[PDB]
Amino acid sequence: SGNAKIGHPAPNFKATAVMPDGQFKDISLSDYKGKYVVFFFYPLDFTFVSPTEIIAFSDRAEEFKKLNCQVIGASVDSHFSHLAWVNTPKKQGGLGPMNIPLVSDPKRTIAQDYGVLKADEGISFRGLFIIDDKGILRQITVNDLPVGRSVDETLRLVQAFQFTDKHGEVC
Amino acid sequence: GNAKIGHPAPNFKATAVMPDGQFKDISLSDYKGKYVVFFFYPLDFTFVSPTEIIAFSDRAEEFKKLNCQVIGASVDSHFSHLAWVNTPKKQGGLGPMNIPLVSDPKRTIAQDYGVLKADEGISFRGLFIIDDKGILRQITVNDLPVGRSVDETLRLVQAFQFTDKHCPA
Ligand SMILES: *C1=C2C(=CC(=O)C(O)=C2C)[C@]2(C)CC[C@@]3(C)[C@@H]4C[C@](C)(NC(=O)N[C@@H](CC)C(=O)O)CC[C@]4(C)CC[C@]3(C)C2=C1
Repeated sequence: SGNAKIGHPAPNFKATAVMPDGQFKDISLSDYKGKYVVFFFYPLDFTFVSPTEIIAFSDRAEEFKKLNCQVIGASVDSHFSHLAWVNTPKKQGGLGPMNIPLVSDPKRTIAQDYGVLKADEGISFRGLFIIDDKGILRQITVNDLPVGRSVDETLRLVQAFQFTDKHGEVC
Repeated sequence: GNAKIGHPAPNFKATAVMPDGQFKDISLSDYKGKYVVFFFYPLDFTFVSPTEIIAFSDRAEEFKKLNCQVIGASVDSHFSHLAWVNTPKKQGGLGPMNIPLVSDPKRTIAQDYGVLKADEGISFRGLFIIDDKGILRQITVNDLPVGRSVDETLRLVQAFQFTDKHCPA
Protein backbone atom coordinates (compact mmCIF):
# COMPACT_ATOMS: atom_id res chain seq x y z
CA SER A 1 0.00 0.00 0.00
CA GLY A 2 0.91 3.67 0.28
CA ASN A 3 0.54 6.42 -2.30
CA ALA A 4 4.17 6.77 -3.41
CA LYS A 5 4.04 5.96 -7.13
CA ILE A 6 6.78 6.51 -9.70
CA GLY A 7 5.84 9.29 -12.12
CA HIS A 8 3.11 10.66 -9.83
CA PRO A 9 3.36 13.59 -7.40
CA ALA A 10 5.15 12.49 -4.25
CA PRO A 11 2.74 12.54 -1.27
CA ASN A 12 2.89 15.93 0.39
CA PHE A 13 3.39 16.22 4.13
CA LYS A 14 3.48 18.94 6.74
CA ALA A 15 5.43 18.10 9.86
CA THR A 16 7.60 19.49 12.60
CA ALA A 17 11.31 19.22 11.80
CA VAL A 18 14.49 19.96 13.70
CA MET A 19 16.24 22.35 11.31
CA PRO A 20 20.01 22.62 10.83
CA ASP A 21 20.10 25.68 13.12
CA GLY A 22 18.87 23.43 15.94
CA GLN A 23 15.37 24.90 16.15
CA PHE A 24 12.11 23.26 15.24
CA LYS A 25 9.98 24.43 12.24
CA ASP A 26 6.91 23.13 10.48
CA ILE A 27 7.92 22.29 6.91
CA SER A 28 6.20 20.76 3.89
CA LEU A 29 7.56 18.81 0.96
CA SER A 30 5.93 21.45 -1.25
CA ASP A 31 8.31 24.02 0.32
CA TYR A 32 10.99 22.48 -1.90
CA LYS A 33 9.36 22.88 -5.32
CA GLY A 34 12.08 23.83 -7.74
CA LYS A 35 14.67 21.60 -6.06
CA TYR A 36 15.24 17.89 -6.19
CA VAL A 37 14.55 16.21 -2.85
CA VAL A 38 16.06 13.14 -1.22
CA PHE A 39 13.55 12.12 1.48
CA PHE A 40 14.66 9.24 3.70
CA PHE A 41 13.12 7.44 6.66
CA TYR A 42 14.94 5.68 9.46
CA PRO A 43 13.25 3.47 12.06
CA LEU A 44 13.83 5.36 15.32
CA ASP A 45 16.17 7.65 17.21
CA PHE A 46 19.07 6.59 19.44
CA THR A 47 19.89 3.39 17.55
CA PHE A 48 23.07 2.01 16.01
CA VAL A 49 22.83 1.96 12.20
CA SER A 50 20.61 5.02 11.73
CA PRO A 51 23.05 7.62 13.14
CA THR A 52 25.76 6.48 10.73
CA GLU A 53 23.37 7.06 7.81
CA ILE A 54 22.11 10.39 9.12
CA ILE A 55 25.61 11.73 9.80
CA ALA A 56 26.81 10.55 6.38
CA PHE A 57 24.04 12.46 4.60
CA SER A 58 24.52 15.49 6.82
CA ASP A 59 28.32 15.50 6.37
CA ARG A 60 27.91 15.38 2.58
CA ALA A 61 24.93 17.74 2.26
CA GLU A 62 27.08 20.17 0.25
CA GLU A 63 27.35 17.59 -2.54
CA PHE A 64 23.56 17.54 -2.74
CA LYS A 65 23.33 21.35 -2.56
CA LYS A 66 25.60 21.56 -5.62
CA LEU A 67 22.98 19.41 -7.39
CA ASN A 68 20.16 21.77 -6.30
CA CYS A 69 18.94 18.93 -4.09
CA GLN A 70 17.53 19.11 -0.55
CA VAL A 71 18.05 16.11 1.75
CA ILE A 72 15.41 15.49 4.43
CA GLY A 73 15.42 12.72 7.03
CA ALA A 74 12.42 11.46 9.00
CA SER A 75 11.30 9.02 11.66
CA VAL A 76 8.26 8.42 13.85
CA ASP A 77 10.02 9.81 16.94
CA SER A 78 8.93 13.10 18.47
CA HIS A 79 10.63 16.34 17.53
CA PHE A 80 11.94 16.59 21.11
CA SER A 81 13.60 13.20 20.62
CA HIS A 82 15.27 14.45 17.42
CA LEU A 83 16.53 17.58 19.19
CA ALA A 84 17.90 15.54 22.10
CA TRP A 85 19.83 13.37 19.63
CA VAL A 86 21.21 16.41 17.79
CA ASN A 87 22.20 18.00 21.11
CA THR A 88 24.18 14.89 22.07
CA PRO A 89 27.73 15.14 20.67
CA LYS A 90 28.93 12.57 18.17
CA LYS A 91 31.73 11.75 20.66
CA GLN A 92 29.02 10.53 23.06
CA GLY A 93 26.95 8.58 20.53
CA GLY A 94 24.70 11.40 19.34
CA LEU A 95 24.21 13.03 15.96
CA GLY A 96 25.83 16.36 16.76
CA PRO A 97 25.03 19.42 14.65
CA MET A 98 23.14 18.64 11.44
CA ASN A 99 23.18 20.13 7.94
CA ILE A 100 19.80 18.58 7.05
CA PRO A 101 16.34 18.80 8.64
CA LEU A 102 14.94 15.84 10.57
CA VAL A 103 11.17 15.40 10.27
CA SER A 104 9.04 13.96 13.09
CA ASP A 105 6.15 11.68 12.03
CA PRO A 106 4.57 10.75 15.39
CA LYS A 107 1.15 9.85 13.94
CA ARG A 108 2.85 7.55 11.36
CA THR A 109 0.82 9.09 8.53
CA ILE A 110 3.84 10.11 6.44
CA ALA A 111 5.40 6.66 6.73
CA GLN A 112 2.06 5.19 5.75
CA ASP A 113 1.71 7.54 2.77
CA TYR A 114 5.15 6.45 1.55
CA GLY A 115 4.39 2.76 2.08
CA VAL A 116 7.25 2.17 4.51
CA LEU A 117 5.44 1.51 7.79
CA LYS A 118 6.41 -1.74 9.52
CA ALA A 119 2.87 -2.12 10.81
CA ASP A 120 3.63 -4.71 13.49
CA GLU A 121 6.13 -2.36 15.19
CA GLY A 122 5.00 1.23 14.59
CA ILE A 123 8.32 2.11 12.93
CA SER A 124 9.41 2.77 9.38
CA PHE A 125 11.65 0.64 7.22
CA ARG A 126 14.72 2.31 5.72
CA GLY A 127 12.88 4.00 2.87
CA LEU A 128 14.50 6.57 0.59
CA PHE A 129 12.69 8.53 -2.12
CA ILE A 130 14.05 10.77 -4.87
CA ILE A 131 11.64 13.53 -5.89
CA ASP A 132 12.33 15.87 -8.77
CA ASP A 133 11.98 19.66 -8.86
CA LYS A 134 8.40 19.34 -10.13
CA GLY A 135 7.49 17.22 -7.10
CA ILE A 136 7.26 13.98 -9.11
CA LEU A 137 8.52 10.78 -7.50
CA ARG A 138 11.41 9.34 -9.51
CA GLN A 139 12.92 6.61 -7.35
CA ILE A 140 11.91 4.28 -4.50
CA THR A 141 14.41 2.49 -2.23
CA VAL A 142 13.31 0.42 0.76
CA ASN A 143 15.69 -1.64 2.89
CA ASP A 144 14.81 -4.04 5.65
CA LEU A 145 15.99 -2.71 9.01
CA PRO A 146 19.51 -4.27 9.31
CA VAL A 147 21.12 -2.80 6.18
CA GLY A 148 21.90 0.85 5.60
CA ARG A 149 21.99 3.05 2.55
CA SER A 150 24.81 4.56 0.48
CA VAL A 151 25.27 8.29 -0.03
CA ASP A 152 27.39 7.50 -3.13
CA GLU A 153 24.53 5.53 -4.68
CA THR A 154 22.03 8.27 -3.83
CA LEU A 155 24.21 10.91 -5.51
CA ARG A 156 24.63 8.66 -8.55
CA LEU A 157 20.84 8.48 -8.85
CA VAL A 158 20.20 12.22 -8.36
CA GLN A 159 22.85 13.04 -10.97
CA ALA A 160 21.43 10.44 -13.37
CA PHE A 161 17.88 11.81 -13.10
CA GLN A 162 19.12 15.34 -13.68
CA PHE A 163 21.13 14.17 -16.70
CA THR A 164 18.16 12.43 -18.29
CA ASP A 165 15.92 15.39 -17.48
CA LYS A 166 17.74 17.12 -20.37
CA HIS A 167 16.67 14.80 -23.25
CA GLY A 168 13.50 16.04 -24.95
CA GLU A 169 12.57 18.11 -21.89
CA VAL A 170 8.79 18.05 -21.40
CA CYS A 171 9.01 21.66 -22.64
CA GLY B 1 1.22 -5.17 -5.55
CA ASN B 2 2.07 -7.90 -3.03
CA ALA B 3 5.81 -7.24 -2.62
CA LYS B 4 6.24 -6.33 1.06
CA ILE B 5 9.50 -6.20 3.02
CA GLY B 6 9.60 -9.08 5.49
CA HIS B 7 6.94 -11.11 3.70
CA PRO B 8 7.41 -13.94 1.19
CA ALA B 9 8.19 -12.52 -2.22
CA PRO B 10 5.38 -13.21 -4.72
CA ASN B 11 5.98 -16.46 -6.55
CA PHE B 12 5.82 -16.61 -10.32
CA LYS B 13 6.07 -19.27 -12.99
CA ALA B 14 7.10 -17.98 -16.38
CA THR B 15 8.96 -18.95 -19.50
CA ALA B 16 12.56 -17.73 -19.50
CA VAL B 17 15.34 -17.83 -22.05
CA MET B 18 18.14 -19.62 -20.21
CA PRO B 19 21.90 -19.05 -20.48
CA ASP B 20 22.19 -21.97 -22.91
CA GLY B 21 19.74 -20.21 -25.25
CA GLN B 22 16.84 -22.61 -24.66
CA PHE B 23 13.44 -21.79 -23.24
CA LYS B 24 12.49 -23.11 -19.83
CA ASP B 25 9.56 -22.52 -17.50
CA ILE B 26 11.03 -21.39 -14.17
CA SER B 27 9.64 -20.31 -10.80
CA LEU B 28 10.97 -18.09 -8.04
CA SER B 29 10.50 -21.06 -5.70
CA ASP B 30 13.03 -23.01 -7.81
CA TYR B 31 15.70 -20.91 -6.09
CA LYS B 32 14.80 -21.39 -2.43
CA GLY B 33 17.95 -21.90 -0.42
CA LYS B 34 19.75 -19.13 -2.33
CA TYR B 35 19.47 -15.38 -2.37
CA VAL B 36 17.77 -14.01 -5.50
CA VAL B 37 18.15 -10.68 -7.25
CA PHE B 38 15.02 -10.33 -9.39
CA PHE B 39 15.06 -7.30 -11.69
CA PHE B 40 12.60 -5.92 -14.23
CA TYR B 41 13.45 -3.94 -17.32
CA PRO B 42 10.89 -2.25 -19.60
CA LEU B 43 11.37 -3.65 -23.12
CA ASP B 44 13.81 -5.48 -25.34
CA PHE B 45 15.90 -3.58 -27.92
CA THR B 46 16.14 -0.42 -25.80
CA PHE B 47 19.19 1.63 -24.90
CA VAL B 48 19.40 1.79 -21.08
CA SER B 49 18.37 -1.81 -20.35
CA PRO B 50 21.22 -3.53 -22.29
CA THR B 51 23.87 -1.82 -20.15
CA GLU B 52 22.22 -3.25 -17.02
CA ILE B 53 21.50 -6.72 -18.41
CA ILE B 54 25.00 -7.10 -19.80
CA ALA B 55 26.52 -5.89 -16.53
CA PHE B 56 24.54 -8.35 -14.40
CA SER B 57 25.33 -11.11 -16.88
CA ASP B 58 29.05 -10.22 -17.14
CA ARG B 59 29.36 -10.17 -13.35
CA ALA B 60 27.15 -13.18 -12.60
CA GLU B 61 30.12 -14.99 -11.01
CA GLU B 62 30.30 -12.32 -8.29
CA PHE B 63 26.70 -13.16 -7.37
CA LYS B 64 27.47 -16.89 -7.59
CA LYS B 65 30.19 -16.35 -4.99
CA LEU B 66 27.45 -14.90 -2.77
CA ASN B 67 25.19 -17.93 -3.40
CA CYS B 68 22.89 -15.53 -5.23
CA GLN B 69 20.87 -16.13 -8.41
CA VAL B 70 20.23 -13.13 -10.67
CA ILE B 71 17.05 -13.19 -12.79
CA GLY B 72 15.90 -10.52 -15.25
CA ALA B 73 12.36 -10.01 -16.50
CA SER B 74 10.36 -7.95 -18.96
CA VAL B 75 6.87 -8.01 -20.46
CA ASP B 76 8.33 -8.77 -23.90
CA SER B 77 7.98 -12.32 -25.18
CA HIS B 78 10.64 -14.93 -24.58
CA PHE B 79 11.06 -15.02 -28.37
CA SER B 80 11.96 -11.33 -28.27
CA HIS B 81 14.45 -11.99 -25.46
CA LEU B 82 16.22 -14.67 -27.47
CA ALA B 83 16.25 -12.50 -30.60
CA TRP B 84 18.09 -9.84 -28.57
CA VAL B 85 20.47 -12.43 -27.06
CA ASN B 86 21.23 -13.75 -30.57
CA THR B 87 21.85 -10.28 -32.02
CA PRO B 88 25.62 -9.68 -32.21
CA LYS B 89 26.84 -7.30 -29.52
CA LYS B 90 28.52 -5.43 -32.38
CA GLN B 91 25.01 -4.60 -33.66
CA GLY B 92 23.55 -3.65 -30.29
CA GLY B 93 22.63 -7.13 -29.12
CA LEU B 94 22.97 -8.61 -25.66
CA GLY B 95 25.19 -11.49 -26.72
CA PRO B 96 25.38 -14.73 -24.73
CA MET B 97 23.88 -14.46 -21.26
CA ASN B 98 24.89 -15.88 -17.90
CA ILE B 99 21.48 -15.16 -16.33
CA PRO B 100 17.93 -16.18 -17.28
CA LEU B 101 15.53 -13.60 -18.74
CA VAL B 102 11.87 -14.11 -17.76
CA SER B 103 8.95 -13.14 -20.03
CA ASP B 104 5.92 -11.49 -18.37
CA PRO B 105 3.48 -11.11 -21.30
CA LYS B 106 0.37 -11.10 -19.12
CA ARG B 107 1.90 -8.31 -16.95
CA THR B 108 0.84 -10.25 -13.84
CA ILE B 109 4.35 -10.58 -12.41
CA ALA B 110 5.01 -6.85 -12.72
CA GLN B 111 1.64 -6.19 -11.08
CA ASP B 112 2.42 -8.62 -8.25
CA TYR B 113 5.68 -6.76 -7.64
CA GLY B 114 4.04 -3.34 -7.84
CA VAL B 115 6.20 -2.07 -10.71
CA LEU B 116 3.77 -1.99 -13.63
CA LYS B 117 3.61 1.43 -15.30
CA ALA B 118 -0.15 1.24 -15.71
CA ASP B 119 -0.64 3.74 -18.52
CA GLU B 120 1.98 1.95 -20.66
CA GLY B 121 1.81 -1.76 -19.81
CA ILE B 122 5.54 -2.08 -19.18
CA SER B 123 7.47 -2.42 -15.95
CA PHE B 124 9.47 0.27 -14.23
CA ARG B 125 13.09 -0.62 -13.37
CA GLY B 126 12.25 -2.62 -10.27
CA LEU B 127 14.86 -4.68 -8.47
CA PHE B 128 14.13 -7.00 -5.56
CA ILE B 129 16.49 -8.81 -3.20
CA ILE B 130 14.95 -12.01 -1.85
CA ASP B 131 16.70 -14.10 0.78
CA ASP B 132 17.32 -17.86 0.83
CA LYS B 133 14.04 -18.41 2.71
CA GLY B 134 12.05 -16.53 0.05
CA ILE B 135 11.52 -13.40 2.17
CA LEU B 136 11.72 -10.02 0.45
CA ARG B 137 14.54 -7.90 1.91
CA GLN B 138 14.96 -4.93 -0.43
CA ILE B 139 12.90 -2.94 -2.95
CA THR B 140 14.47 -0.70 -5.61
CA VAL B 141 12.33 1.00 -8.29
CA ASN B 142 13.74 3.49 -10.80
CA ASP B 143 11.79 5.54 -13.31
CA LEU B 144 12.44 4.40 -16.89
CA PRO B 145 15.38 6.71 -17.80
CA VAL B 146 17.86 5.74 -15.04
CA GLY B 147 19.67 2.42 -14.69
CA ARG B 148 20.82 0.41 -11.69
CA SER B 149 24.25 -0.41 -10.31
CA VAL B 150 25.66 -3.92 -9.99
CA ASP B 151 28.10 -2.63 -7.34
CA GLU B 152 25.23 -1.35 -5.20
CA THR B 153 23.29 -4.58 -5.66
CA LEU B 154 26.30 -6.64 -4.56
CA ARG B 155 26.78 -4.39 -1.54
CA LEU B 156 23.18 -4.98 -0.47
CA VAL B 157 23.17 -8.75 -1.04
CA GLN B 158 26.36 -9.18 0.96
CA ALA B 159 25.14 -6.91 3.76
CA PHE B 160 21.87 -8.81 4.15
CA GLN B 161 23.84 -12.06 4.32
CA PHE B 162 26.21 -10.68 6.95
CA THR B 163 23.39 -9.41 9.14
CA ASP B 164 21.52 -12.71 8.70
CA LYS B 165 24.46 -14.33 10.50
CA HIS B 166 25.14 -11.69 13.16
CA CYS B 167 30.82 -18.87 17.12
CA PRO B 168 31.01 -16.97 20.43
CA ALA B 169 34.80 -17.27 20.75
C1 LIG C 1 5.01 23.28 -23.32
C2 LIG C 1 3.93 22.77 -23.06
C3 LIG C 1 3.09 23.32 -21.92
C4 LIG C 1 1.85 22.65 -21.70
C5 LIG C 1 1.48 21.55 -22.56
O1 LIG C 1 0.44 21.00 -22.38
C6 LIG C 1 2.26 21.12 -23.56
O2 LIG C 1 1.84 20.04 -24.36
C7 LIG C 1 3.38 21.64 -23.82
C8 LIG C 1 4.13 21.00 -25.00
C9 LIG C 1 3.63 24.48 -21.06
C10 LIG C 1 4.01 23.79 -19.75
C11 LIG C 1 2.45 25.47 -20.78
C12 LIG C 1 3.00 26.89 -20.23
C13 LIG C 1 4.03 27.44 -21.21
C14 LIG C 1 3.40 27.45 -22.61
C15 LIG C 1 4.44 28.85 -20.72
C16 LIG C 1 3.19 29.78 -20.74
C17 LIG C 1 2.82 30.90 -21.73
C18 LIG C 1 1.94 31.94 -21.12
N1 LIG C 1 2.18 30.32 -22.90
C19 LIG C 1 0.92 29.60 -22.88
O3 LIG C 1 0.27 29.41 -21.90
N2 LIG C 1 0.45 29.08 -24.16
C20 LIG C 1 -0.81 28.37 -24.17
C21 LIG C 1 -1.94 29.39 -24.08
C22 LIG C 1 -1.77 30.43 -25.18
C23 LIG C 1 -0.91 27.68 -25.51
O4 LIG C 1 -2.04 27.34 -25.92
O5 LIG C 1 0.13 27.46 -26.20
C24 LIG C 1 4.17 31.55 -22.25
C25 LIG C 1 5.16 30.40 -22.65
C26 LIG C 1 5.61 29.51 -21.40
C27 LIG C 1 6.23 30.48 -20.39
C28 LIG C 1 6.67 28.59 -21.84
C29 LIG C 1 6.27 27.22 -22.31
C30 LIG C 1 5.24 26.46 -21.26
C31 LIG C 1 5.97 26.45 -19.92
C32 LIG C 1 4.85 25.16 -21.70
C33 LIG C 1 5.47 24.57 -22.73
